[PDB]
Amino acid sequence: AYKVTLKTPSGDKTIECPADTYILDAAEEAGLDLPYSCRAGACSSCAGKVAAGTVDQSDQSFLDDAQMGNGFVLTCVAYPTSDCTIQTHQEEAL
Ligand code: FES
Repeated sequence: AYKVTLKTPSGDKTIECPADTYILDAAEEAGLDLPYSCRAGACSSCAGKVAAGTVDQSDQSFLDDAQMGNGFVLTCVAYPTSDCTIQTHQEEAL
């Protein structure tokens, strides 16, 4: 699994997330209550920003190329591919 450090507005929490599990799902199951709505990669509710490490969000559709190049991620459809750090609650920053 990968260590995913969620940098939330109320501090950091590092969870383990298997390669085959979406970050939001692992976070929810670890007891975090992160924003979401569609869970299909088609909105901005679950947006985060990758500060370090890599994800695979090939499933996503809402973010544009520039947003992804600036590290935004739709956590509901993102798998980790390394140990990573994701700032949560980033929809207003998009
Ligand atoms: S909850 Fe809509 S894209 Fe993730």
